[PDB]
Amino acid sequence: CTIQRPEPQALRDKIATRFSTNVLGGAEIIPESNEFYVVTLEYAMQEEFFAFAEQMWREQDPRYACCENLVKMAARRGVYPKPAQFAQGYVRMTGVPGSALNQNLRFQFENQTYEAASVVPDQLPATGVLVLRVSAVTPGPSGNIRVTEGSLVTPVPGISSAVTAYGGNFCGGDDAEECEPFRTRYLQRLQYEPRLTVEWLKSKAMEWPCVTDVFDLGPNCCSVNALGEVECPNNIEFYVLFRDTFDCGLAPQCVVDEITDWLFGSPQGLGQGEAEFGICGKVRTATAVNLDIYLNGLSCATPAQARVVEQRITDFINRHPPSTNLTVEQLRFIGLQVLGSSFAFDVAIRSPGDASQSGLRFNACGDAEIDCDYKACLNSVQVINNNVTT
Amino acid sequence: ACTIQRPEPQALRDKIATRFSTNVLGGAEIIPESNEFYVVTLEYAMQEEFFAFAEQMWREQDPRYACCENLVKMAARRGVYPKPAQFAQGYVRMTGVPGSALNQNLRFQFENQTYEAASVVPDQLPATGVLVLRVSAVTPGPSGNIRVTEGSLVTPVPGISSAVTAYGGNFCGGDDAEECEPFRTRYLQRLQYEPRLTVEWLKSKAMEWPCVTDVFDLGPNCCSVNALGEVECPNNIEFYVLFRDTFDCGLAPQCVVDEITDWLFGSPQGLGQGEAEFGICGKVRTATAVNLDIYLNGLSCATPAQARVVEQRITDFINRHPPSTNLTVEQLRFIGLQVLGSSFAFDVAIRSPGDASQSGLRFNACGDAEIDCDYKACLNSVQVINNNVTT
Amino acid sequence: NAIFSAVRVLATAYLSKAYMETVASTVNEGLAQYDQIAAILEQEAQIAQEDCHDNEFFLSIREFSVSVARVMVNRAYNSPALIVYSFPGTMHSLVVAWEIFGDAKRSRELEGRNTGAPWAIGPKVIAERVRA
Repeated sequence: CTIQRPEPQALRDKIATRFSTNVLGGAEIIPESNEFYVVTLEYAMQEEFFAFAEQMWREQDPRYACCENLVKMAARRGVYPKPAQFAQGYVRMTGVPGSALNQNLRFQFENQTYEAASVVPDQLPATGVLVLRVSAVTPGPSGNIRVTEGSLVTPVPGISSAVTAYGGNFCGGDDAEECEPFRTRYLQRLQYEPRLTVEWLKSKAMEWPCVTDVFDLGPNCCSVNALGEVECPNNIEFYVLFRDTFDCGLAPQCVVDEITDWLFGSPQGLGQGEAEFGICGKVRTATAVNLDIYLNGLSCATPAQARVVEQRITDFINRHPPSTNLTVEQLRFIGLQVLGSSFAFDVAIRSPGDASQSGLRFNACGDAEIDCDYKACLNSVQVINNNVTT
Repeated sequence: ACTIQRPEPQALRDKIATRFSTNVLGGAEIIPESNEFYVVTLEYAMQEEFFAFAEQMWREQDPRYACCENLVKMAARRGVYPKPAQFAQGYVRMTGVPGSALNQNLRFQFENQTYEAASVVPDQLPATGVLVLRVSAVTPGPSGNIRVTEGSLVTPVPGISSAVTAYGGNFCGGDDAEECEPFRTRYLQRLQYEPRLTVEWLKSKAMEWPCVTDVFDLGPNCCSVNALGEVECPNNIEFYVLFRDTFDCGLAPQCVVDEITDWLFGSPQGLGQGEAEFGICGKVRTATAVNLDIYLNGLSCATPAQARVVEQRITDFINRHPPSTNLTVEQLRFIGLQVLGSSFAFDVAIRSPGDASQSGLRFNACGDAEIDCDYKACLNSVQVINNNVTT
Repeated sequence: NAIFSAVRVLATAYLSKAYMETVASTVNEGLAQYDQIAAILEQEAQIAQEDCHDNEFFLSIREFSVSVARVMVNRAYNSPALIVYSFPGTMHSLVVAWEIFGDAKRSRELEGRNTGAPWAIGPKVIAERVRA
């Protein structure tokens, strides 16, 4: 069942018949008489009502409402446009220990001014090295430059005037949104519902600047899930990597502490951050463990193939999750996929200088065992030859 | 019930009359019978239609009153769509001499239901001469569900045994399309305010596991009270599931439900490895069958049509009964009495097979069959005792 | 009330279809028949709109009534297009038919519209409109 807007001719005739039968007693409507003008004016009022009604009912539809009407009936539900964002990065500074610092530092790298974003300690640490988080002063994509050396804008007693940015990485810059891209992502949000699935928490972490990968605690970690007298799991923890910025993608504890406070809130357990109420967690880093890999027999393969094997192995170890064994079979498979199943290949893993490193052990099969809070980092890959052929 | 407040008709008719006099007739009222009187009345007649048009075009924009076509259009804007028809599914074991080539169009039959391969068939039979295929019903609908374990090839091919057998289970999962009214209630339920929707979300999700037919919440008899005389509310999530189309009486063994629980909640539970959110612990239960015999008395005076339908209605009512719920004589008596008539002499009684005792079954004075937790009343037989009347 | 209301509306609709299969004896009678129906449809409309019992039914009923009026009124006024004449005195049906039309065989029509004996029709007669 449905009743819709009538057509003009089908509407005018309805009025004329009704007017004639109930007023003139069935008499015909003679054109140009006074009743003719009365009937047509009545029809006009009839049609203007429908046209206006259809016009207004369109504005309630987000797919077609004008821009100024879209910002409202969208802010009511808590969906606002997005302004220009600010670029971010990490810096390092050194000086005489014990010197007094200030909460108004400013760094000039190359035609760009960056201001300290975290809380600067009152005095420089004992070791004389400090790492900060800085944000661009002018929002926009232009803050994503890649420079490695900058200078402090204003001199400070007891502190050097030269600073460095880890890896010259600066990311996060963007421009403001427009009406059309905003209409989408709003009527798209209407069809969405978050659920706190571990994927959501994992995804939320990557929003932090200069974060590349994120992994759960590895097999060699005995996690704790209760953290109280409760009958269902309550605690969640996971790692992070900064492959593009820090050496081996591992950051000092000064940074991961900041992430934990924002994501899980402070105090924890009261839903002060981006996590659910009554859920506690922690984000932790790991310490590097250097390894050396000796590939035997590659010297007798073509130079093109030799480089590919070296490049693939280096990439695989760089992406390896922390606190996980680095077995020999994984390295061997990479070689067989390219060199062929009939090639005389062999690999071995040894520590630099055959020394002893904390959290490292070798099992009978020849693999490498790594404990919690430790990661496998490539130090040098070398090719050796001790056989004869060809 | 009107949403657009309509003042009293007398108040309206005065307003039109006053407006006409002030604008056209210069302050004087209307003569009782003249052209001015009739135009005023006609204006009132059109006034009513405008009110109806405004209200009707509001009704067509509300979920619980809109037309079927409009209802689906609104639902599509919130990520809710009607469920399309489903096709049965299962596995088939095929045996034949190795080497003989195979064909894609090959199809089977099991009790008048023809099934066709639903996957890319290999080039030829493997070395061992045994092959496994995935099949789907040629035609959709619930008729594709059957409980059998032997079939027969419909299109003979040389070198392939003329007999074909299915797996230990059977084909099921087919279902018919979704109508308009069932869709409307589902859409409204999503829009409404419901506490503890996490329980509702899990219950709805569990219905997607193959072979599942119904989802029942914990029965009233499952309530527990500690020694302090205070009702206890647990923090876990649990419910029942039945397989009426796969197992006798719809009760499945423990091993079957264990797999569902692991998938739904994970292993170990609560870490979010399953479908449930993080920090959610639960368990899916099963039930055990207790038999019952039902005797209908005083049904000889009714016409044969009445006897047939009354027997059918009671049988369906018992079959779909939830677990851990009492079965009372009043319910069965009311169902039949609703058809025969409130003045009819109708009586029913319940007894166990051979009048023996069973586990989890107890009879009260009024004649009800009280049932304990993790127990479902399973119908055994329906008998209409015989007497003589109307001769 | 659904049984009563549905039956009455259906009967009225078919009754109108019955009136359309017969010729209107007179304009006054033809319009009288229409008034007998418009009241029933109008009466039904008020019941269905008393408390927004069925708004859609109210709209459909109202639209049907105007459609019925467009045809019933046309039949009464224009089916044979009757008109009143003014003769100088009473005369026989046969003579009246010959004068107005020119064919004495048409006196049969005058029987149903004009009262009075066949030998005293007048002094005012009701007949069709000559459209030579």
